[PDB]
Amino acid sequence: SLPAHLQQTFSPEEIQFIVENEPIKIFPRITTRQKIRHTRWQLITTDDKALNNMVAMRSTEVVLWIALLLKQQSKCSIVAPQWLTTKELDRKIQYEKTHPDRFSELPWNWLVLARILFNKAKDDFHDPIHELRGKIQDLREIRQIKVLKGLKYLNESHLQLDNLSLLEINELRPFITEIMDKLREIHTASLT
Amino acid sequence: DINIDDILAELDKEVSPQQDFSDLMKSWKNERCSPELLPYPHQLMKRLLNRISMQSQLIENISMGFLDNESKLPLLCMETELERLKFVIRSYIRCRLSKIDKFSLYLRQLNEDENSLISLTDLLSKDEIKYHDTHSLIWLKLVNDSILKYMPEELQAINDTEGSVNMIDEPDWNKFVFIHVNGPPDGKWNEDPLLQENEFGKPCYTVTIPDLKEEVELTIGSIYVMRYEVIRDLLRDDKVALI
Amino acid sequence: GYYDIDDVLADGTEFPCKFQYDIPGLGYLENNPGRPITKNTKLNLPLWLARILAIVGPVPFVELLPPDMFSTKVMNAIKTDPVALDLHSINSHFFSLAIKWIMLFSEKELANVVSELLLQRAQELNHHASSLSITNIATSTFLLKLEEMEKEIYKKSHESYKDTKRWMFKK
Amino acid sequence: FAPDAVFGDRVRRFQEFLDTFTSYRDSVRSIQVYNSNNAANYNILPHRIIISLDDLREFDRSFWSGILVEPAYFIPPAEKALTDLADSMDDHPWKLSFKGSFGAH
Amino acid sequence: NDDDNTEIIKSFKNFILEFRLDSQFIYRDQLRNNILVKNYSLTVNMEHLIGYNEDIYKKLSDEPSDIIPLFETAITQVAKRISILSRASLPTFQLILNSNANQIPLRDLDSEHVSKIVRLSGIIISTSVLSSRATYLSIMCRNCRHTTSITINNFNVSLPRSCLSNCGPDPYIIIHESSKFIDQQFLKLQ
Amino acid sequence: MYGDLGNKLVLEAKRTKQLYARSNQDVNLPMYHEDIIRNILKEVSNLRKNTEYLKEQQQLGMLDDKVAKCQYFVTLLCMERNKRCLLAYQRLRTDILDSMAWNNNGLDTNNLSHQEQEYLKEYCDLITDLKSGDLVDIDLSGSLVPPSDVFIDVRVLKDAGEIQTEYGVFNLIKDSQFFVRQSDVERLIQQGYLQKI
Ligand SMILES: [Zn+2]
Repeated sequence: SLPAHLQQTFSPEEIQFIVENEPIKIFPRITTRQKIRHTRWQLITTDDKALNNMVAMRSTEVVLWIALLLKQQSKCSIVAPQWLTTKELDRKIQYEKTHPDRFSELPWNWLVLARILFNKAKDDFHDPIHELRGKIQDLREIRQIKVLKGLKYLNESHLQLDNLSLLEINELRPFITEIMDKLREIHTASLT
Repeated sequence: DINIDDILAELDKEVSPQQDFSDLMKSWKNERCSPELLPYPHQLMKRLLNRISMQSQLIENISMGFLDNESKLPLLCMETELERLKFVIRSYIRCRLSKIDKFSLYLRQLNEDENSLISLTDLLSKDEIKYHDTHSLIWLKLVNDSILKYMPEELQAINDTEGSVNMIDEPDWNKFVFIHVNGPPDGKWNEDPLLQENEFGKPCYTVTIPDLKEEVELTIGSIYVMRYEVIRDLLRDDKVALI
Repeated sequence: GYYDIDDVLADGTEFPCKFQYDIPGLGYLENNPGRPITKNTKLNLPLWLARILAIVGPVPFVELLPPDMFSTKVMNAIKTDPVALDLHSINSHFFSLAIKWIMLFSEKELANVVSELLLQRAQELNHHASSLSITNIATSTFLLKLEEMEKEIYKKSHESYKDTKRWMFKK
Repeated sequence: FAPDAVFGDRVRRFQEFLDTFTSYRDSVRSIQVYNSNNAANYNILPHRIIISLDDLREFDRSFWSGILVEPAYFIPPAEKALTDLADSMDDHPWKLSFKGSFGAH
Repeated sequence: NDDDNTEIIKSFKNFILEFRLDSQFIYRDQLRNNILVKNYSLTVNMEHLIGYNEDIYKKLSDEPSDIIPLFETAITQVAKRISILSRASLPTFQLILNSNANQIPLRDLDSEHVSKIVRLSGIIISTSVLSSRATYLSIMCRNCRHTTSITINNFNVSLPRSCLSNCGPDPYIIIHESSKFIDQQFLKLQ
Repeated sequence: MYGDLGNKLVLEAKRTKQLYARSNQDVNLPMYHEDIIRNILKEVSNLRKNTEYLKEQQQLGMLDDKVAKCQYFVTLLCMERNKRCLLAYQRLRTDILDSMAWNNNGLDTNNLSHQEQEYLKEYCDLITDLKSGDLVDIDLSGSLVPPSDVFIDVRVLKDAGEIQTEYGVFNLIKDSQFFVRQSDVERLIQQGYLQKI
């Protein structure tokens, strides 16, 4: 009833679907806050209140799939989160290069949200988007080096991965879990 | 200076659909990644299905109103909301039906064992019980007619535990999973009895890996690859959640 | 698990068995139903049978001689160069069989050596799984040397990387 | 690195290896006494020992990989240690030879 | 002119690091993936080099025998930058070219094509055994044992004529242990 | 030897699992190996007759506590092995049939055994019972790719004339293109009449 490739992991589209439930800041380009001096949003999964009280260019926070729906039309702009600016990503790059073992504390959704917003909101960034793409690429490459170091220390016992992304984890998950399972089964089998 | 933040707190103090959806997301993630069949969220699923029914009726009623101030955009958001939510419920149920397929004989054994701390109607939905019972009968009928008709009565049991290989497939209890340590869901670190201070003055849970006879400190707000049996009661109490 | 096909085939592999009794009728294992198997008959038996005759008999009916796939020759080749080793030629199910053998006789040395073997090969397996086209012959010559167990891990891992790369760069 | 500095450490490490696996010392003396007896009454065996790379790996993996990857720096001190051992046995350069598990080589 | 060579190298480094189509950094990906499977080369489509900055292609096609080693050097530097955490060793990477320049048939190649990049086709009628060419020579003076080195780019070197500070007329010898070599093969195209 | 036919059968099982796994689609599974299964069931009957013959001759009792015990053990283990091989083959093809049921029929027949044909009928009836009782607000057999877009463009790949939907129609003119709610056309993408996304 569940396909083999979905049995013990998430598809990248499911990882996207998870990340799309996160709140994001938008500048509305419609006004829905009816003045004191008609259809309302009436949602059941998320905060209905913000969308019914939008005013144009008063920034407000909504769930990301609604922000993408409004940005498919010209009816909002999505404010790129503070970490995704050039200066912040450069600080994270310096952290990654300065601490060879720790992963830098980017948010768990960083690669997923970078991909989403670089595609669907390429015009909304204050910084030039080619630099943001370049530095997101720098971060992924440096973090992949750190992953390849970490996998030399797989155990039958456990492992710790402090600030690894949801996407990076989900990409590694079948390999790490299967190999550690087999190391366990070798070790436990040897016990009397 | 004199700290007063508690005084200001006692000045400042003067179920929701969003919480249910977040709980569904938690249940879906834990279910997808765990090896065990987790217990069904009975009340949560009941109330979610009621909401999906009433929201469908609402979207329909507004559509009839349009057919009989007008803007369609909130209507589009409601439509795709129900699409996203019904996707999560669909994926969740389909996953645990796959688990029922894998563990059909083990689940039957849990129902057979009068000493089991779990009854099957605690663990499974009513529709999952329908599915488990009748799928088990239909598979049993298939292998009865095709194979087991011809075996000697030493071996016609479909679930022989005494065979040279145990016929009953059970959950891989020590399967490795990724977890993120929440802590208690409320921020009451002083209330949680299992939560305790690590060195470097930060909270954690200590758990024992019994095969290795070894302890590990699961710090809050950090991610570990852990054997599922070791973390299982922390997960049951939501102190960790599976990535 | 019971219905696990790669386990069923692994149980179907053969190991050298020395018999501890004279038993009439079992000569069909020596291809003739009309005669006994004698004590000190040395015979290759399937593991699904050898596993049980190694324990039941008090002296069991069979003793399992050390199989050539775990001989000191193979163990030395394992301990020098794990990624260069052609395990698929040694035995296509060597990890499953090593797990079964480690369980059947508690053998800490073999468990340590097989853990080292799997870990070191897991590094190289991940390298080839992560590499993607925009396939290399170096990958092909390495994949020929993988067990069915490692082939399953590689397929699942490489699919994960490929699917992620697809989602990132495509729509 | 200058090889001559670490040469002494490599000599004593291979001497420890020879002591650890005494069958090589026994083989050295077997060769010597055979040659002595053929000289005693008027065939000669050579001054060569086949050492197992497996024994050397289990003794010192770092020295073993040095033999495989850097033989121009690791064989001459190993043969010097062997020559010193043969000289320590009672009453000319001795050579090494190798067997087993070369892997990628 | 070493500053100019450094700016050529940095230009190629920027080409590897910056060239992108449809949201993918194709040469960063290709170089990383090549490193993972331990083949130290990069296949470059010169349509992309032209599309990036035709000044670079003009420099490349004017004098490839000088420019190709600089491009190889740039690839090594980016390889280290995308596969090693520096402040916590790889060889000289081979450049490989894809092209759709108009083919010159093998008979029409003559003296005006000398040292130009050329695209042609034919039948391989023979393939010689492999042979070892030096990339890095470790070099010693026979008398004073003054040591030096030659780092070689195989696009066309010799031993120095006399000692680089009597010391003999023609004194240098190769230290074959420290010198680095590469495989070379000869083919005949009909 | 009594186990060899089991090895041949589960080698067939391994190959058909790879045949299903390697391709992106649901490949229609190959022919049920009635011949090898008949050989194995005949071998089981031989082993049953051997146990009956031996348990009769245990009244004569030739060294029975060891010799007859050992003979009985070996001929019993042969039957356990052949049961495992048969059930492995049948459980694999059952899993593929269930996967196909969810992927298509809940929305080549010669290759199934007739037990498998009626099994598949019953499992489809079960699926259609699940998406008919409670929980019917969700089509439990729908897609498991998450809904990426609410409106999509779809090109008509085969002609199907004028059909209704809940508040309108589509005229499925060949090589016409719609822009439409995805939830109103998914059934036709699965049935292969519509092309895109
Ligand atoms: Zn000189």
